[PDB]
Amino acid sequence: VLSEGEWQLVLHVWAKVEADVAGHGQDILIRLFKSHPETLEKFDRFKHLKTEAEMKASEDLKKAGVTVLTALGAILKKKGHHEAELKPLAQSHATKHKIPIKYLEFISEAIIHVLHSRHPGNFGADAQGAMNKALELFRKDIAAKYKELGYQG
Repeated sequence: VLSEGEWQLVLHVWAKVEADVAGHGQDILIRLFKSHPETLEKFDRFKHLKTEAEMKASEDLKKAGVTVLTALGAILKKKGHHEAELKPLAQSHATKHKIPIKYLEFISEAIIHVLHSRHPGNFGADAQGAMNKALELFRKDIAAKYKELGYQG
């Protein structure tokens, strides 16, 4: 369970993300697909992308990044009261997309890496700890839903 102070560290960095969600999404997805290339195999619309330059040039990838970060942002703004938002996401990621918890860990890593790089003003140690706790909560709750849905994750 996060504190309000922890939530405020999360939401204060998120506010900067929201200056340019699309740009942050490109950096985060490039980081994920570079660090864990296997994750790209899950995407029929993206698995062909060969290089960072191709990724940066993909209007579809840019749109996807906006989608992902906006969904995550809506979850974070619930400050842990995100049962409603997690239902459809868990169901789709468990049943249609088949996304293991390990891969959710990988994108969490990618998010933290990019925020640390772009936002040293709002992403010191305490803020990073807060964001790691928020993302751990997200993954813990998703994994519990996966189990309910019949997916081991």
